[PDB]
Amino acid sequence: VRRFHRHEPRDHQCSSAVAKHIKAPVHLVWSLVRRFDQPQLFKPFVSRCEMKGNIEIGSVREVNVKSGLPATRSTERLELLDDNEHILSVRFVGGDHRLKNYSSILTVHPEVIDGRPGTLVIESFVVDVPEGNTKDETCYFVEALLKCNLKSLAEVSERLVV
Amino acid sequence: APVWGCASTRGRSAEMEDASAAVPRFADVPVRLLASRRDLDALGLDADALRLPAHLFGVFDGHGGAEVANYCRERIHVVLSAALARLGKDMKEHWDDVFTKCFQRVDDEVSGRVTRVVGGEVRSEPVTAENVGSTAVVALVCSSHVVVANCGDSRIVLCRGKEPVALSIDHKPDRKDERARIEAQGGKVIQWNGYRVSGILAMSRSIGDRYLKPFVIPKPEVMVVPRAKDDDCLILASDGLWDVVSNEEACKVARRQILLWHKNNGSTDPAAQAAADYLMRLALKKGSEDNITVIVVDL
Ligand SMILES: O=S(=O)(NCc1ccccn1)c1ccc(Br)c2ccccc12
Ligand SMILES: [Mg+2]
Ligand SMILES: [Mg+2]
Repeated sequence: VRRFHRHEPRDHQCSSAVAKHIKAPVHLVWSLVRRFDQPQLFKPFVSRCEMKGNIEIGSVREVNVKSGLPATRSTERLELLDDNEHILSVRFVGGDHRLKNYSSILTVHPEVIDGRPGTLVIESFVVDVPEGNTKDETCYFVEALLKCNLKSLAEVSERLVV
Repeated sequence: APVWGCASTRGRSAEMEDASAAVPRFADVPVRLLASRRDLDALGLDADALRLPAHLFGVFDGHGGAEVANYCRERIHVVLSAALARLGKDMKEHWDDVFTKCFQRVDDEVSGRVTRVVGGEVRSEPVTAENVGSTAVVALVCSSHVVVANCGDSRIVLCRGKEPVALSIDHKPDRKDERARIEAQGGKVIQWNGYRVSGILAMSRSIGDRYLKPFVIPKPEVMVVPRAKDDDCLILASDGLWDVVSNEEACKVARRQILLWHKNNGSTDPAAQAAADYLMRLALKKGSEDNITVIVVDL
């Protein structure tokens, strides 16, 4: 399940992936992820998010993040949303986050966890390494934020199954 | 008995996540932490029974939200007082131990690892989300000593008599002993608009932020300073002030605002409140975009 998460980063780009197993059915987890206009639903770093019009390919949301972070704003563009295959692709097109040409692929797959309905979520990305940082630093920084967001998605999904 | 002022504001910031505390006579300190057994034994006053009242001042710069800073204002002095009262039943080591166990207990309460009292019932869930945290710089002020415990990038500065002298060092990730501790645990300190743990948090020590665990710890840094007939004032402030005002700049202004109130004129104290108000507005006029919180304690 990395036909969707295989990347060819250039020499001055870095790529990685993070995964998370969620004790909730895929339909519930995907219904959270699909809501492109409300990332605050499971991302604790988001304090507001605006996007004009309906959710469609090419839609752009303007994300404001809370205090205690290196960035404050981020402009992100919906590249792919497959509601049948549960694939969400986003591209960063602005913001003070220093993550340029950031492209990411999120997929959610069915799994049995402890005999009950579960979910595997995988988010991979490619991004330019900004000058003055290493590939190991850029990956570690992005993975840490993605890991916190997937853990919060797991908590949100599992406390809506109760 | 204590003489202080306190000023705080959003500033240009969207939301207010700073908090402060000023608790007079919050506890009684066992004097064996403030005087040699043999210097009090010379007066026949064995310090194992003596205690002296003390006042608690604290500033708590929250991030990710204000719920953790507000919790520190409500809870840290209560936990400190219960900790002092039982210790009475090397003194530098003892000060570090009572402050370390107090900060750890509050951190464990914030993160939901231990239960907390609310009424007579108990709550065990975390106080708020995983990304919410707060600095904590507290000043224990009694007649003989000022005891400072610092956790984060807030700062307390003493004016004695014209020097600023820093009673706390900012817990920035690039700071050498902090970077070494973080990397020894397999972590990383990354420059990403400033040096940050995992490239995210601009501090290596705080209350809360359970998602940056075990790299961001609640261990406070303690400094015991005896009061010498020379001190002017204490200045506790979030980095909203220290980002645009230096230790020299803040000390000379606070010490002068106190003097100009008493030559012009005869809860908070008006002269010290004027110093805190002036320092807050001064930071506003020098281009500070953060929350501002200033406590001035007239010694
Ligand atoms: O909205 S997020 O919660 N998405 C998670 C995320 C973060 C970073 C990269 C990819 N994906 C977010 C949090 C913190 C920072 Br710093 C961000 C900076 C730019 C864009 C989004 C940012
Ligand atoms: Mg703050
Ligand atoms: Mg601040």
